[PDB]
Amino acid sequence: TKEGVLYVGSKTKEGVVHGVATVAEKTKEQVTNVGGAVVTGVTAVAQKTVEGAGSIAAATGFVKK
Amino acid sequence: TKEGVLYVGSKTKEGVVHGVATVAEKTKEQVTNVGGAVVTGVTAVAQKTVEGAGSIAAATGFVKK
Amino acid sequence: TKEGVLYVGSKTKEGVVHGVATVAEKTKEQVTNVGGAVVTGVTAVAQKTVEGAGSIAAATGFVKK
Amino acid sequence: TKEGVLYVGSKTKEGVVHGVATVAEKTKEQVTNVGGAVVTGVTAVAQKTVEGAGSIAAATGFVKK
Amino acid sequence: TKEGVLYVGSKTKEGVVHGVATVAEKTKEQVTNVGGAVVTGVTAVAQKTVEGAGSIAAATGFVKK
Amino acid sequence: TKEGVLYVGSKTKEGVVHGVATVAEKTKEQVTNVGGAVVTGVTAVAQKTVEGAGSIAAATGFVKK
Amino acid sequence: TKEGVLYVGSKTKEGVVHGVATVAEKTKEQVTNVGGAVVTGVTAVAQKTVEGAGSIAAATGFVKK
Amino acid sequence: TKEGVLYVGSKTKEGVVHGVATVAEKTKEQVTNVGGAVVTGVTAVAQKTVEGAGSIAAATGFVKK
Amino acid sequence: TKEGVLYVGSKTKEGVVHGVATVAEKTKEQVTNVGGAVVTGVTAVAQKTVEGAGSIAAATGFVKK
Amino acid sequence: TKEGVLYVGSKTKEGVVHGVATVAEKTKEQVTNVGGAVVTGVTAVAQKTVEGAGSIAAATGFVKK
Repeated sequence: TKEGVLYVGSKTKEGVVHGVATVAEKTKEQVTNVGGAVVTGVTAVAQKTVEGAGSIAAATGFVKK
Repeated sequence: TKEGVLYVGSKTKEGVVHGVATVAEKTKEQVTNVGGAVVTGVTAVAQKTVEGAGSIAAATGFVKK
Repeated sequence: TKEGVLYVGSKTKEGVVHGVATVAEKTKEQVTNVGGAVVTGVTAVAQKTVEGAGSIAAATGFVKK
Repeated sequence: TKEGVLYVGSKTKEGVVHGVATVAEKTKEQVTNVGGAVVTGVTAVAQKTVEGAGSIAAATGFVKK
Repeated sequence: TKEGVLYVGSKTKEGVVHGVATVAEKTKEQVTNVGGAVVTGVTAVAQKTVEGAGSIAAATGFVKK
Repeated sequence: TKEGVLYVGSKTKEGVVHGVATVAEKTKEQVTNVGGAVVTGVTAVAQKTVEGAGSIAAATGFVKK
Repeated sequence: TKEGVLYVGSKTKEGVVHGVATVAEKTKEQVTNVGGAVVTGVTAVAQKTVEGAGSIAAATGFVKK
Repeated sequence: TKEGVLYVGSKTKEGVVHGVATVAEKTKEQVTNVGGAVVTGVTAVAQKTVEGAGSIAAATGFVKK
Repeated sequence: TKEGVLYVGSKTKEGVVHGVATVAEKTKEQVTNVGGAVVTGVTAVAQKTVEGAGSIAAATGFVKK
Repeated sequence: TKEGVLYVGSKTKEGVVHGVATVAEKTKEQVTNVGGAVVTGVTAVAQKTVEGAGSIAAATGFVKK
């Protein structure tokens, strides 16, 4: 009934990858928030599947009071 | 009934990738918020599928009071 | 009934990619908010599918009081 | 019934890409808000499909009181 | 009924990858929060499947009061 | 017989100074040539004295054949 | 007979100084040549004295054939 | 007969100094040449004195053939 | 007959100093050449005195053939 | 007959100093050449005196053929 194919094929000679960098000097509040996965690579694949009537996905930095 | 194909093919000699960079000096509140995945690569693929009548996806930086 | 193909083919000799950069000096509130995925690459593909009668997608920076 | 094809083919010798940059000095409130995905690449593809009678998509910077 | 294939093939000569880096000097509160997995490799794949009517996924930096 | 006074007094709260910057992309011949000193500062003073009947000072970018 | 005074007095709260920067991509010949001293500081002073009948000072980028 | 005084007095709360930076990617010939001293400091002083009838000072980047 | 005074007095709370940085990727010939001293410090002083009729000071990057 | 005084006085709470850094990846010929002393310190002083009719000082990166 439901079918799916994902095909990734890659060739490279040289690859340099810098993923997620968070840097702070003298700061008070700094937030990095990722609701999914973090994937970093010469070849990078992220696949997510959710099956269900009432799926809730929520992602927020910060809540005060 | 439902079919789907995704095919990614790539070749490169040189690749340099800088993904997500968040930098702050002397700041009070700084927020980086990603509701999906973060994917960074010489070849990068991100796939998300949601099946359901009442899917909620919510992403907000910050809430005060 | 429903069929779909996405085909991406790429070749490059040299690639330099800078994805998402957020920088702040002496600031009070700075927000970067992405409701989907963030994908950055020499080849980059982001695919999202939602199936359901009442799908809500909401993305806002910040809410006060 | 519903069929769809997306085909992307690209060749380049040199590519330099700067994606999304948000910079602030001495500012109070600065917001960058993206309701979809952010995709930045030598080849970049973003595809989104929503199937359902009451799909809501909402994107606003900030709400006060 | 439901079938799915993910195929990733890669060849490279040289790869250098820097994954997630969080750096802070003299800062008060700094948060790095990932709701999914963190996967970093010359070839990197992250796959997550959720089956069930009421799946809740929540990811937030910090909550005060 | 010969007397001389130089007096420099300075007060500032904030200072940012970028001195001498030379940048080149894909260029063949680029020259930056300074016959005196290079002095760059929040307070910067350069004093030169030459005493003698036949003083020669010469400054030229480049000579070919 | 000959008397000389140089007096430098300075007070600052914050100072950031970038002195001499030379940058080149894919260039063939780039030259930075300073005949005096290079002095870069929050307070910077450069003083040179030459006493003598035949003082020669010469500064040139490059000479070919 | 000949008298000379140099007096430097400084107070600062914060100082950040970047002196001499030379950067090159894929370049053939790049030269940084300083005939005097290089001095870089929160307080920086460079003093040079030459006494003599035939003082020669010469500073050139490069000579070919 | 000849008298000379150099007086340097300094006070600071915080100081960060980056002196001489030379960086190269894939370059063929890169030269950094300093004819004087290199002095880098929160307080930095360089003094040179030469006494003599025929003082020669010569500083050049490179000579070919 | 000839008198000379150098007085340096310094007080600091915090100091961080990076002196001379030379970095190279995949480069062929890279040269760092200092004709004087290299002095790096929270307080740094370099003094050189030469007395004599025929003083020669020569500083060059490299000579070919």
